[PDB]
Amino acid sequence: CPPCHGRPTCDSFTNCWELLTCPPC
Repeated sequence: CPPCHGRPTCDSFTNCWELLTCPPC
């Protein structure tokens, strides 16, 4: 599960620094 738009796509703050695990696409 890569970035949903080629950019750090985060639909929250906590998941935005947890983009290493699985970006919310």
